[PDB]
Amino acid sequence: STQREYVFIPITNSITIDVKITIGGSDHITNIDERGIHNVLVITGYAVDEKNGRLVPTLDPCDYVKGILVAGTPQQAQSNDFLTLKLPANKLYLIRKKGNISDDLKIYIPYSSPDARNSMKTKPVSISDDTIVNNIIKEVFDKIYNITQKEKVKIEKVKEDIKELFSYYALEQ
Amino acid sequence: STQREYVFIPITNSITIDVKITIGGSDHITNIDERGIHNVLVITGYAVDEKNGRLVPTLDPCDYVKGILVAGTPQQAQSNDFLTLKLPANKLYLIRKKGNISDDLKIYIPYSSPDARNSMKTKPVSISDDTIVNNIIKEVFDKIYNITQKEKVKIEKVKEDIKELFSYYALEQ
Amino acid sequence: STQREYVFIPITNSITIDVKITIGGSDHITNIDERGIHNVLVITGYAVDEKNGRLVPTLDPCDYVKGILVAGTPQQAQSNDFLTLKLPANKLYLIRKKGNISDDLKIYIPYSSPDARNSMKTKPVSISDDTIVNNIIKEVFDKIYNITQKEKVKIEKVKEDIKELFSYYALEQ
Amino acid sequence: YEEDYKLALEAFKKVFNALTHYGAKQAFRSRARDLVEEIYNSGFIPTFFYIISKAELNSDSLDSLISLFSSDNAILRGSDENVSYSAYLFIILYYLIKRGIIEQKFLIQALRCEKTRLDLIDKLYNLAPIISAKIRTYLLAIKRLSEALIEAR
Amino acid sequence: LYEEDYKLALEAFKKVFNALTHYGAKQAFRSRARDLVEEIYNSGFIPTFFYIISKAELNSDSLDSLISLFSSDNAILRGSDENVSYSAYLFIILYYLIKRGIIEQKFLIQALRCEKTRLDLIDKLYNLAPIISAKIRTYLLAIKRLSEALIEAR
Amino acid sequence: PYYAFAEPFFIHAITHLHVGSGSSVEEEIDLPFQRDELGYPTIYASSLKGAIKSFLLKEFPDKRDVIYKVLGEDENPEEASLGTFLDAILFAIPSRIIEIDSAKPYVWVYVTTYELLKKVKLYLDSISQLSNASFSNLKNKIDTILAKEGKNITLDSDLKSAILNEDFYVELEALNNKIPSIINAGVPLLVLEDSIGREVINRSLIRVRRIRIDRDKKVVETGGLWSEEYVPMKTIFFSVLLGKESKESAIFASCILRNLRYVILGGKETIGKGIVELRWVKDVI
Amino acid sequence: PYYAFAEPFFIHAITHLHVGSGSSVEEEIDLPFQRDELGYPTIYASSLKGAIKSFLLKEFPDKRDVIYKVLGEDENPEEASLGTFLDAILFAIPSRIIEIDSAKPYVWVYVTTYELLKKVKLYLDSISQLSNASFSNLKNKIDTILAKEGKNITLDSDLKSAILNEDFYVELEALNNKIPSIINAGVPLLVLEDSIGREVINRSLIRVRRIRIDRDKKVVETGGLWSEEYVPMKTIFFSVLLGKESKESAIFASCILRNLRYVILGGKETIGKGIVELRWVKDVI
Amino acid sequence: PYYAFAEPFFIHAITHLHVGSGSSVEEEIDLPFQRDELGYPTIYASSLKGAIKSFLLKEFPDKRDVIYKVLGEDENPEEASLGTFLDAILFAIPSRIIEIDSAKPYVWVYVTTYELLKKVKLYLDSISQLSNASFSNLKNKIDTILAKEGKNITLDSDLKSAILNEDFYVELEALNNKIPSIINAGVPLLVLEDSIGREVINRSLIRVRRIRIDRDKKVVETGGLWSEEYVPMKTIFFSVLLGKESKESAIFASCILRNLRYVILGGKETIGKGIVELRWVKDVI
Repeated sequence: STQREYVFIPITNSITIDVKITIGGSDHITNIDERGIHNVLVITGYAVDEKNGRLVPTLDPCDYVKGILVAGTPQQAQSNDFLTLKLPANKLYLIRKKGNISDDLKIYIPYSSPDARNSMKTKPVSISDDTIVNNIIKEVFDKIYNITQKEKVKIEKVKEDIKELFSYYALEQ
Repeated sequence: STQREYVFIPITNSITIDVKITIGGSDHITNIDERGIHNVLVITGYAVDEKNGRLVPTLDPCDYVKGILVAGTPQQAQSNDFLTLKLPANKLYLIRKKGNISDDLKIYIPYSSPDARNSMKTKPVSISDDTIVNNIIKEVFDKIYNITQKEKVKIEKVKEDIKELFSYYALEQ
Repeated sequence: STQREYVFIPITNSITIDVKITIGGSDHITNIDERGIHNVLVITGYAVDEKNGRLVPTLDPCDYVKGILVAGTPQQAQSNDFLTLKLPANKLYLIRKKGNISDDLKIYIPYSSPDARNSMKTKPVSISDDTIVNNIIKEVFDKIYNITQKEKVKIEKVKEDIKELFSYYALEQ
Repeated sequence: YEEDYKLALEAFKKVFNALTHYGAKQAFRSRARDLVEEIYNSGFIPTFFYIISKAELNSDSLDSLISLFSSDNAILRGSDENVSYSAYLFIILYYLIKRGIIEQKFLIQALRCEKTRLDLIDKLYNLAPIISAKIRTYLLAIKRLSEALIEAR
Repeated sequence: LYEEDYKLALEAFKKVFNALTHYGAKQAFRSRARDLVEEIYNSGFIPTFFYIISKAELNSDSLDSLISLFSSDNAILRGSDENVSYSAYLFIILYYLIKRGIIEQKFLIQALRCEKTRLDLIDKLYNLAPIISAKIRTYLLAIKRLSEALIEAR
Repeated sequence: PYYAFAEPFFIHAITHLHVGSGSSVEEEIDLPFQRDELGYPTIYASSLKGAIKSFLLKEFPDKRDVIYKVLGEDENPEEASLGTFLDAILFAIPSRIIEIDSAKPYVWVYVTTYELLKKVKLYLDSISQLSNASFSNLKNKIDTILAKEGKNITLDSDLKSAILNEDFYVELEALNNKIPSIINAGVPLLVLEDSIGREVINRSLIRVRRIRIDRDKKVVETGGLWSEEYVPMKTIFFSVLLGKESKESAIFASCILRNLRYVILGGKETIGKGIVELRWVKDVI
Repeated sequence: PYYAFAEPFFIHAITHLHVGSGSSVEEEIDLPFQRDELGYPTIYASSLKGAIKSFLLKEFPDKRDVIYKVLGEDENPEEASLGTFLDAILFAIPSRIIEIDSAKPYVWVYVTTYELLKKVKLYLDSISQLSNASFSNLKNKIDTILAKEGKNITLDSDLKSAILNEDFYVELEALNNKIPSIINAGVPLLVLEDSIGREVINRSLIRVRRIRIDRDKKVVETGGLWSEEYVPMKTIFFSVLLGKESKESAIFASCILRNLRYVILGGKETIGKGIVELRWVKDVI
Repeated sequence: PYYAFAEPFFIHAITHLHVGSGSSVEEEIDLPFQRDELGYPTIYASSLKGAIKSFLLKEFPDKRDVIYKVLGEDENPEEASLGTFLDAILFAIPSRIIEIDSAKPYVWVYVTTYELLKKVKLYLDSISQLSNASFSNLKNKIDTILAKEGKNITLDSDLKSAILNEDFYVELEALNNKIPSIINAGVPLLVLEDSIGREVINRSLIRVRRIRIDRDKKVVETGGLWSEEYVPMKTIFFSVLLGKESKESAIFASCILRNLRYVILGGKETIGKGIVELRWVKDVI
């Protein structure tokens, strides 16, 4: 089918890659072109555990994590801490859409156990954090979208929209 | 990080000019933008001492001290009687806000240990003092902003409102 | 006040500068920069007499003397020739009008007497003969401003406007 | 806005007086209704050539028009056809003068002697799509003053 | 402010309603009251005024029957059904400029006779165009309502 | 004095307002706005305090006791309050304007009357004796305007003639020659006679009909028609917050009042009829 | 955090729309369009809500309880609704253009005024403060257009001269030639000065006379003629949808709002006068 | 789906068409044609519905109740109609041509522009969401054409040049490969830029002066000379007939809309104007 992986962008230390794969082919969903990000994915009903950044399934529809859909296999090393779904395009909850998709996908998201140890509690926390955006600009986007620092001088723009688009929910523990 | 500090405006000696320094560049917080004084900072829970003018940390929220923000560093003659602190923009108590602030401020405030020998008793102090309004505009409003005693200024506004806005609570001991 | 005089564009050589030093001030009537020549003056009812480029008054409205009226006084010599005319600048027929004139303009025009020797039968003289087309710029245009023949690649257009704008009549007798 | 309705009042006032005979009036009333719809259907340039040809502007009629720009007691000479078309031609030129579409000095020295009339018509042709956009409300105002102030035949 | 304009609308209408002998002229007036009031406030006053006079076909005994209607109550409007209706609405507009002192009654009555002065009337109304359009609104809107109510089909 | 300070503010309607009053007035409105003794829209002190107190308890849930001490402690505890709101007084209502070129052209203008400006002056005099931050820069402006009472006035604009709300022609006179305007919006402020102003103001009030539709046949129900009245966007109400001398009010006036920019007053919030803006006349002066 | 979610959206008309009269002021048109406080066309949120509500109660029959939560019950309300609509400000209207000269000729253009962009900035600023959202992308755009106020400007294209709606001549400055369009359109947007914009906009409105013919004579009925006012196709309004935390607001914002693209507003639906498209600002950026 | 059936169609003028917009101050033709929001001719859906409804009521005298449900009652309308018409967009107008730069001679040609097609894309995109019905065969022809915007193209021809309506020169670029004749006829279809198309289409309208002669003396009456404006025979308008499910919409779509071939629109019926042909998109491929 089409192995597209979902890497969320919170303010996290382990958030850098946790992946050993990239495009591989010649396809993508999220793009940056002289207007900002496009087709950002949003998974609702989940939260982030910043300790080992990963989606933890709650049942609260208010809990959501905005992240990008990068093309690539789920790093093909662990392959067990990743939830795998074969979904149509009309099932995606996309943000800032540009153009429709291949209508049948294969999503790989970093998924963790519900962890019934402690009661859940989530804090809405944005990613303004100028001390941390210049990190992910280097880490997540550039490694994937080198196109930023190659011919796409609009670097402040992709720096402008990160602080405005992605706003995840975290457990903060 | 940028360096600024806070010179208050009492009818009091020892604050002719304390900052010892001026902008260095051309970035400030407080202004005189042809319509009065803009972005006046106020610090509550702090009272002033006539003797060697500086702010003493009362615990009463009713007590306060009004002054202005100048970009620089302390006197560099004692350098310890100054509480330095890094704080964002929205955290500041500001009067007559005209513009936005850098969200990154390092402020030096004239400070002293409470000197608990005598009990504290603050009193409302207005600085009208028609003869005294002249001396400090001589001492700061021109030693910080040369253009006041130059081509453009409204005497019937600015040579009035220092007496009209700036007020504080003084120990009167 | 603003002294101005008339010098036009015939085939003749007596029109080389025909009038001594310009005003010395930065004011002129005619632009030369973007669309070639601008604000070319057109005087009706006069011919150039194929030599001694002065304007004998005819009566028919068909006779043109298209030229660049500029700031100056005639020859600093005998005033036996020039019109010495004052008008509020809303009473001189310009063509290719540009940035508007607003004041009264005292102007001098190379006027000859009717010269009632015989009949005056005007002969329309169009401009051609590329060798003089540059000579005209070489003897007139390059000096009136000196911002031409020195820094202009727009010399090409000044070669064309002469053979496109200025076209007049002459007695040739 | 209604500047062009005021402009159409000054113009019609000049025409209404320069047309002495009352049969010449009733002819201009015919021109005002027909020549506004012909600029709609046929366009400005075809209608202008039609106007300027039935006007029969030699030089005698050119002075009557050129003076009428300035004086308010000039009078159009000719018969009902010629004067009405010459009046409507002035109606049009009055608009292009009072709207900076043509330099009045140019338009007056063009109407005068021999050949700059061809220069005018050449210039008027290059401004054709601009003119036919701006004169619609003006000629339509002239058409209504004509039908109001001039009785039928 | 305009409390006496619903009164004025009743005397002006009752005049027009009676100088419209032919039934098809009343119906034609009812068509003018609806339509002409809605161009004055979309197209403007004088653009609609020009349209009114151009269709009114003045310069007749009609133009003098108007002068009589200002005072008399036995005057009649004769002409095309489309003419009497458009001219009866010109009365309505002029009847207001008189009774409200926007235009001097003596000027208007002699400008409706002297051919040379009519152009000065249209020239006067052009400068009073903003002032007039504001005041006649309540008056014309009332005329519109009276038409739809009183002018009925047989 | 136990009114140590007073903090006047302008209530600026970001959206239309509807503070309801039952069915107290006649005109044709079933759900009219809150009136005053002479017929202009006002916001009662109960509705203005309750709305700001219902707000600001969700906004600053940690400071609930600071607000309870100042604004009432709605629970069964009945310690006396420390803060009082005065009824919000209509200061200026927006009006459509057609001026006869008369100007740099405007499409809308602020309109006041002399009745409305007397009550504002009444509020302004009454607190000058305790406000040692004396706002005479504003109180004087109303005094000069009230001196020119008896004719239509334009404060800073130079129009001399205009058409307000498509129905009323007025001729305007400069104050004397010039004076700074109160509302810093680049909009003139007209002060009309009380007779003419009451018509121009009543024409800016929004009186709509509203409909309940039979969802199956898409037609209006029987008696599913009613009428309401809104106060337009950009309208300006002026009120004062009086505070007794205490330590909670020092926090309230410093920590809480600085952060009130937008609140929600009145009803019909589903229609988006309550977003209003407070402007705290201590910085706009 | 006063509002859980905040959803600004544009309202592009696919067909001419007509939201009914509503008001009480008598007017020349028989069935006029809903007016603003500045006189521009607008959509009262009471009409946005009722139309969008009944649309969702059809297209999402299974989520009929999430809609009753966010948009209020119908027959017997126990509780206030959670979602709010703001009145739809007119953002841009189409106007036919006779472009004097340029490389690319144009047949029509979007016309907006500075007064309208100020109302949008008022919505954006207040909604920004009353929520977690921050529409800095729009706000940075509109705050650059509002800096050039008092001067006709074309947003991106190069026109310098034009005749709008066959009657108004304007000369246009260029703003930056780098700032991107507000909406997705190759058609330029002219930000007219509010005075000339009011007249240019009144020309774009569609006044229409309609009749009811007697079936047995094929003539107009007795007094069966009336006038009617439509807003053109391609007209862009601007409103905001707001909501408070309820666990149904999160579902509303997730499914309901992310599957809303076409709705039928207003009346005269049997003649196709209601079809409209919603473009959420989350997407048009 | 919002609509049970969605039936787009084309309206082919068999004779000259005249749907009146009534006389108006700013027209200069006494009886003009119904115009668009950007100048082109159009048929208001109120004209379509009333003309078609009156036709059906006498052609199908037993299906009264089926027509009254879908098109609304006439005596006592206790509910809304279930069927909607959309304003007929001008699809293509017959233009006269001078076939230069070719030897295959045409006398006339169909001319359309890109803005006219964009309004047809909008009608198709919208109703493809408010109904399950898709029109990919039509939506993909139109979108293939719209890709070649900024250029005059001819679909089923090899022309390379033409002089349309005696005045307008066009340099046509044939389409990439071919399009199967959207409007099936041997005559080709040109898609022009709208700057040229505006003039070409306006020159293609038919404006006719008529008179009235006195009944006894054979002379024209006083002022009995007026002008009219027709749309040329063989013109094509695009519209849609939408319907909600009622068990009568099913019959309407299945029994009435397949026997609707020739109806009579507009006025001037005794001059043979207004005979027109409906060609449903569902069977036009």
